Amino acid sequence: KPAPSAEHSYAEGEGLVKVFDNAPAEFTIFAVDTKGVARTDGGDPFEVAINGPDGLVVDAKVTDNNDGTYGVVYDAPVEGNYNVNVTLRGNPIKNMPIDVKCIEGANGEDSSFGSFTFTVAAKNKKGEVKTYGGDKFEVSITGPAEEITLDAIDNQDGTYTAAYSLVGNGRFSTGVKLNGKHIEGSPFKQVLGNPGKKNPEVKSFTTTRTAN
Amino acid sequence: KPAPSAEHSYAEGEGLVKVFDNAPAEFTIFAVDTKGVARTDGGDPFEVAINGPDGLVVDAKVTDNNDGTYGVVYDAPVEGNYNVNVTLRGNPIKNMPIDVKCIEGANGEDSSFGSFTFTVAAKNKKGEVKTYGGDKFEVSITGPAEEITLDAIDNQDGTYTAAYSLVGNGRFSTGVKLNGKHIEGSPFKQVLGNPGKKNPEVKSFTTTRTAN
Repeated sequence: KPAPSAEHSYAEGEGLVKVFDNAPAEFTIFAVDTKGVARTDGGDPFEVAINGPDGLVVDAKVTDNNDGTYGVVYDAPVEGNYNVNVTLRGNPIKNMPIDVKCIEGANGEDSSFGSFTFTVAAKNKKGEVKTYGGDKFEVSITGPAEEITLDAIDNQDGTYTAAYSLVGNGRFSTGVKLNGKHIEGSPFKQVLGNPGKKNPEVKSFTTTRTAN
Repeated sequence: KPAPSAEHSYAEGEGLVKVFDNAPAEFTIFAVDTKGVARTDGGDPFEVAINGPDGLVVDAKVTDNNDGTYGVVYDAPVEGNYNVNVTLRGNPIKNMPIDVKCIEGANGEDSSFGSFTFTVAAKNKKGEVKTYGGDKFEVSITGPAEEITLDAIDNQDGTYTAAYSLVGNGRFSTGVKLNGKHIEGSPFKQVLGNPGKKNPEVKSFTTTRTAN
């Protein structure tokens, strides 16, 4: 007997906040009654009109859960603004319509690692931190690098920086020394991709760079 | 018969260029005869006087090599200027005396890695590098950290950076996700120090950060 109310019904979900062009946008419609109490079951007529960039008309998929909740899923394939309007028998429900921003999404699986850094803090012979550079700083990356770039940098404030890029699959080990001695924790080992996928023709070799 | 000459004799070595306060300064005196020809044997009376900071008088250890060359080794324990003067009979040899700069040297073994970063370029569904951010970027570092700090940073230019500090002998696994999916190569193993000397009391735990 409790009938749905446009004024009280409302929608919530990420699909109404921020959307990406490469993944489905989802949100939920919560049917509420004239009185102001959540609806107990389904069958209420809610429609969803979504208009995207350059007159795109998006077809939202609405699923009646039979709880008084309606799950909405829709694709937004073109970066831009998407006006979403959930109506109940033609009347916009609470906080509708709503403009929803869609941005180019990152396809996670297509990203890879490559660039890395680390900083090193030098201490003097008494155990006090240094306040200037001038030490022989050596960084030597051993591994099956297809491609490798490495810079050993004296920052001139008692700290040193290694900045490097790696392309390849395998086990890498980076020896870091100050005036001929390994720092605590060195060598720092890192696995890039999967060792088993290493090109057979590419063996492990050392690349050494030094400051001062 | 060939006799050594102050005017032609000369010295060369890192101990005359840059000295560290925690490593012996070494150089060689090249006794050259009166005609301009290297001395063939030893026994010439070379004297080394080295004056350091705040009136310090340093004791050089001169070693006759018996081939016209004399190895000099001295300690310069306080940073500052060290005036070195190699003489032969009261006369300074060629290019003497010479002021030499002593700087505080890093004790590599008492130094450490201060921080680490890695950067990932996000790619859209077209396979091109994104030119802005907004993706959910999650970074988790799991292992027996004695100390750890971490941040997952959206650089707002299509790339994302994990920035962290780590103290602890161990194997660490780092999971990096962009919009809920591991990037190629994630999770990946890193090793700092030697996992075998892990204190059994230090439990392996996860630290997670998320941008957007």
